[PDB]
Amino acid sequence: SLIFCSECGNLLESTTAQWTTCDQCQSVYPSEQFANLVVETKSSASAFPSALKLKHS
Amino acid sequence: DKFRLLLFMIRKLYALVAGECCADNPDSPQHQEILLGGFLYGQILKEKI
Amino acid sequence: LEAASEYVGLSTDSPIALLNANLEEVYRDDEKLQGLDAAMKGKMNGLT
Amino acid sequence: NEYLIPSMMILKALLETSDKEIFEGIVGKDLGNTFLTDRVELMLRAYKS
Amino acid sequence: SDKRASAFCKEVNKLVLSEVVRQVRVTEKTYAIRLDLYSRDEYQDEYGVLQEEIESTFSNRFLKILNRIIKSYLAKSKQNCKHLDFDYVNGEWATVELVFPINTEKLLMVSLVEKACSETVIHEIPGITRCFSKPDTVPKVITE
Ligand SMILES: [Zn+2]
Repeated sequence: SLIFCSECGNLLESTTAQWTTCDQCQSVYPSEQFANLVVETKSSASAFPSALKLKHS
Repeated sequence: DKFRLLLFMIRKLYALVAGECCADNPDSPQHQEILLGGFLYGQILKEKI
Repeated sequence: LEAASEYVGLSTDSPIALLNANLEEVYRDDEKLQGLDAAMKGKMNGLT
Repeated sequence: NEYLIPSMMILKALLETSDKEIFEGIVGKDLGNTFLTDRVELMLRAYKS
Repeated sequence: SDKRASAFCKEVNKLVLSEVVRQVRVTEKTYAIRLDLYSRDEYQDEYGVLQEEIESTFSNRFLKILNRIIKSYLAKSKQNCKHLDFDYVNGEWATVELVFPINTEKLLMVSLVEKACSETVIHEIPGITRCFSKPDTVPKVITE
């Protein structure tokens, strides 16, 4: 769910700043194509020591 | 091939980070082998060479 | 097996796979181990 | 003597590899696995620094 | 009473914000988090501290601590609290909306919120913890 260039591999900088261009390949790309980058992050299991978790096991 | 294995290695490492793998036990004959005499003999010999 | 099923919560006629998943889930932790073995130890001690 | 060199350094030094090749080798599966993706990104970025 | 004894135990008892939080997701973009809490009566079985107290403590102290840990990791990586939304009526979710400069490096916010909630206390008599009752028909409290 990331933004790599295709000429260079340069992990490009965020487009919410401006138009996207790799710092080395200087390749131009339409910034709006990959707008709305969603990363839904979830806490891993066995992450909160409960006083009821054993009642859940 | 070194590169592929390094990939596999860091991949397993991250899996271990997130509890996606149990901790290997180096303190167990599972994760363990033996040194012989002739082998260390050859190694120190090569070292002196 | 009696004390095992009891401590986990399943019944003695529970399906083998269910108790399997439960037990694997149990002694990845240690407190679950402590309680489980404590039960098993009391049981065997009664018998003994 | 102990010596500490960043993994990403030796990775790109090992093979004439593109960072996309790294990313698709490390976590190329289940596209967008949360933890692996965000950690790997941070790694590539901190070396790029 | 045993009810009164358990009450008093819970009173002198200390507990940490993490002892009530269910699994937590943080949403990326905007930087928004939402926490899950356990059901209020299941919350008042093992406890009996109040919801508005959760609001007060969570808001002030947890925001402070989270800002501390964020700033400190920012200082190490170098080498604001925008919006708060608690379930004011039902007390069963805690959203906090943060905004950040886009220039910063990514954040392991998951571990960060977990470290935060595991750190902040709701109420603790200073330097005491783990009050319990252990039995000659002698009602006694044993506190570390
Ligand atoms: Zn590029």
